[PDB]
Amino acid sequence: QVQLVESGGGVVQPGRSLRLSCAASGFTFRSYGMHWVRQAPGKGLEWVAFISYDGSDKYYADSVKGRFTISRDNSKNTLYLQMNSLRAEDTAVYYCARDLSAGHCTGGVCYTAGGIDYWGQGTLVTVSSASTKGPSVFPLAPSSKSTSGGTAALGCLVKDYFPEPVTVSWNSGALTSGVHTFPAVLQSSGLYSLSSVVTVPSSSLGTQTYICNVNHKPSNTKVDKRVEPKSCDK
Amino acid sequence: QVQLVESGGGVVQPGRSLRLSCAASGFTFRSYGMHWVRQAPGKGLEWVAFISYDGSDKYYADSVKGRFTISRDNSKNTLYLQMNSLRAEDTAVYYCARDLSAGHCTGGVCYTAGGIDYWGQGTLVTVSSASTKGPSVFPLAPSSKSTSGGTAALGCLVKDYFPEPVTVSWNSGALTSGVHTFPAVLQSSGLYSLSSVVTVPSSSLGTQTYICNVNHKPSNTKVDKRVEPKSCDK
Amino acid sequence: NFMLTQPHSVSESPGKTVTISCTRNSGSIASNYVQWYQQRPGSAPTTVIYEDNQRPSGVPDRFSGSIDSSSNSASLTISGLKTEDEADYYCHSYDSDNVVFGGGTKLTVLGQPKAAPSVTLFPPSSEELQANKATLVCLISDFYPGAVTVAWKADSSPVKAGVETTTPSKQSNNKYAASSYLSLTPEQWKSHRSYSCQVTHEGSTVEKTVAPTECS
Amino acid sequence: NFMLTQPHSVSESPGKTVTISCTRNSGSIASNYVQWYQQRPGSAPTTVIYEDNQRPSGVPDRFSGSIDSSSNSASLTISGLKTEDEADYYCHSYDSDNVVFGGGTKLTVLGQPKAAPSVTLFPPSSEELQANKATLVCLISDFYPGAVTVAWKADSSPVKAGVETTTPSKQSNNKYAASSYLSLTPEQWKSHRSYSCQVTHEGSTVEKTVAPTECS
Amino acid sequence: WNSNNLDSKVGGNYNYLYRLFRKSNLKPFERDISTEIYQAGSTPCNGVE
Repeated sequence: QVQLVESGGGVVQPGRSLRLSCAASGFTFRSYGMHWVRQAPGKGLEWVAFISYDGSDKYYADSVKGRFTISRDNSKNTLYLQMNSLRAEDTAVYYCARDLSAGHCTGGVCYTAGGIDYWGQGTLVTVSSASTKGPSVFPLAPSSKSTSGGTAALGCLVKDYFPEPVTVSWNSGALTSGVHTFPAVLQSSGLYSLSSVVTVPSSSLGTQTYICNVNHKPSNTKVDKRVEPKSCDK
Repeated sequence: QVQLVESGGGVVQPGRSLRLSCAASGFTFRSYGMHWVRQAPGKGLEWVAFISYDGSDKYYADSVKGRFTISRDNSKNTLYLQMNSLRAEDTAVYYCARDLSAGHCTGGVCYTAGGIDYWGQGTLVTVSSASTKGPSVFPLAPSSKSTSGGTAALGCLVKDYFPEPVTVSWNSGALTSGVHTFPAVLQSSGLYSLSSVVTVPSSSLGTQTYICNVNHKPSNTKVDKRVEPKSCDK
Repeated sequence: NFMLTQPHSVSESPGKTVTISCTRNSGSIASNYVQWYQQRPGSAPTTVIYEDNQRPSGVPDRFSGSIDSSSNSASLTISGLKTEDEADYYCHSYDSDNVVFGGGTKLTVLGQPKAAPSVTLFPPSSEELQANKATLVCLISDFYPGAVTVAWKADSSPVKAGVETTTPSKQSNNKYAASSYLSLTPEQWKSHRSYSCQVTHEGSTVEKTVAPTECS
Repeated sequence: NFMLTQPHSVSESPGKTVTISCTRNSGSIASNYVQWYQQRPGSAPTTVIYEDNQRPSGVPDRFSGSIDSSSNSASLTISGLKTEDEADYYCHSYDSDNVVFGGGTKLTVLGQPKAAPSVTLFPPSSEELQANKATLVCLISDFYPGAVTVAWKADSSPVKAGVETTTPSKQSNNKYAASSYLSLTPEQWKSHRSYSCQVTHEGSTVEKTVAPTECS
Repeated sequence: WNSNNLDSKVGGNYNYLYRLFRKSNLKPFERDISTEIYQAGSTPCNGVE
């Protein structure tokens, strides 16, 4: 198997300089022409640049013409992108890619083209005004109307956090049937929120133990409030 | 006091090279003669080689003729091994050793080599294809029937971990009474599973705070698992 | 440099075939490099077709690309669609200076009945109000098809600042759901008599109301 | 290219005197330079004898060494046996070809009354089955002497693959505890109607059989 | 060095002032001249003490 790994993106201040990398595994990296492509959330693919298999030939984009720097080193089996001058639009996961063909041609036009079938894991750049603020997590109790052999949705709620990502697995991964993590919601306050519950029969009322798991890693905050349907006490 | 320190050996891809080590104190290192000895699990001990005091002479066993190299740094007072072209049978707890003195003999006919007076602490080498895997533990809740004047059975299960060393302790090693860690055992999947339980009063159930400390440093894993009364309700 | 145009949303039942007009309005795109990628929302795009009619590994054989030689455009043909095929389709290529991406698509598989949108709001709490910060919460769930539009109004006046409609999400009951938030100062919360969360569901407007009697 | 032959184990009352056999299939070890070491289980081997009647530090005076040329062998004499030293001893020297090792011989000194073996069967845990994992464990503990042989069977058919038995280790009550692990798969684990964890210990065997259906 | 005869005036000199409240510590060789009213709570100062 052949696979690519990218890491290094995250919380970065505007106008500064940064360094990114592409780990490679499975194939002869020096025998291929590398890629640099970014994918903005809420947007589509935004190609950045390209590089020949040996580094002699380089191809770039018009929008940030000269604004970044692109490089590779054969011995360390790694690919690099010395990007600079971050702006608002460039918030995008960066995907390192392998070339489907090296320099194929139609018959008259011969250039190092770009074809991707295998991609990388993904590294995302975070340039924003809102800082890495910690969240406040709410528990979602099931309403009393779901009883007598029905389904009572229940879990926990996370709102007003930043930045991405966060992962929710029921019972710390011990439960997987019914986990439905709603996509994160970027609010007008520059913060985040979503939902995540599991579907279980109401026969587990008062007997099953709920522990909602929140993994908001780039800020590394976790909340374990004892989860239950709230009692009917005035 | 005479004692030989061990560190360095461990997981390595077959066909690679690794530099083993052994360091000791409380004696004159430049004068003595050491030895190397590995130990295939479940089998007898095996000779490796010998190096004299002055670093001139060098004799080897049949298996690693040429394939292995050894040298010492008298100034650094440490002995260095170099194994190359690993084979599947190489996985074995190695043991740096010692002679009675430098090479001495009697009877006219004789040679500069003697016995084994001390040995090392041991070093485990793992030549295989399986890669790092974090340990998985579960709270082994004791049977609730262990009440009213009896001894209960409980522990923590260290399964699907790789590789050594993994240390099992209770109260972070404070409560040493009753702890008996069963030996590690390989599975048909190439993984490891072992058991470790403590003999404790049944009346202590639910009263004293139960925490088993599992430390797997090479993967930077430390897991705290607590034992609680079992909820076998309806 | 150049630009491709894609219909941002096309709906078709899985039994029939869909087509995309990959129209790069400038120059020509004959005898050059061809690409095509498909993206499941929230995940990385997956390649569809490269250089006319070449398909990757593991993809269903149903997909098939094409190029309109006369009109200087391309098209993709997928015979016998599936509900699993609901995703985003993109049109990449390379003219010999740079790479261009199209407008995007929202292909809808009309294999399930539509759902009546029922909405319920979530008013802010009293404890957080002490910091002059409160966000208006709107929940939309169980709507089909997923092509939805959400608008915010204040005293019948449309609102644009702070308005954000999130991506409709695939649900357990095969329906769709989303949400929209609006963080406004309490002065804006207090001054306006009422607001509205106007949501358009394929020509059907679904809306619910929140009141200040629960804010104090 | 050589070997030294000694038995697998020796069992004797504390009040007697026992020796060990160190001889070769060929060559000549007379007038040569010999040692002898001991390995208490699961730890670092330690020196005992070198060059005949020599003794290291911290060892009582119960051991005695000798060499013989009639049968090309050497003898370690031990008088007044105790139970603290039960372990395996081996053989070494510089012979005509290379420095050579010996097989090993367990030491057994009957210090406590014998007891019948105790066997308990532990099927895979409930949470393990959903994970498609399987590791059969049999517990052999509090048996004297520490020599125990365990074999795996499935529906009266002996099992050889995935067999791993741990060497018994001294317990707080001077007894020994051993564990045998069988590396099966849940698809193969659930198929067999019954099993058996045989413990052959000084001619005494007690068999326990359970059902895999107890997991559910 | 002491400057009693150079910085003191009859009746008290109030031409010198020092900052007391700030959100964060100043960076090395950094000078701050902000005069905005410090907010110790949730209610904005709005430029009024």
